[PDB]
Amino acid sequence: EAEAKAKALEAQYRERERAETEALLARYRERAEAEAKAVREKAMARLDEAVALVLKEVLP
Amino acid sequence: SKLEAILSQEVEAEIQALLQEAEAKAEAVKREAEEKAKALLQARERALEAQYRAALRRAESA
Repeated sequence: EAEAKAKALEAQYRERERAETEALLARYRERAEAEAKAVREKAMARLDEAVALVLKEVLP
Repeated sequence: SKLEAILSQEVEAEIQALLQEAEAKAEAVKREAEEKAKALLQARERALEAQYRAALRRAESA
């Protein structure tokens, strides 16, 4: 019974570990793509303020 | 005879003392086996939950 409960709790918490680990990591992937898209889409409309500034400060 | 019955008493007394000593021994044996198995089971929740928590630590950091 000691070996059986050891093996059963092992398989139980490794199922738990596997499922919750992949459910966490895919959600972090989703939120990471959302954050990258959000900062790029905020920067695109924000652009062309920059290029005139850098071309003004490089040129005399 | 008297010592007929007394030697029968001696055999019964030695058997009864033998089985009382054996009762005390068997009770201590089931006590020590149960204590060892429950020390095992108390250590295994540490040895498994600590692994699970450290896994979630490094997964969250990653």
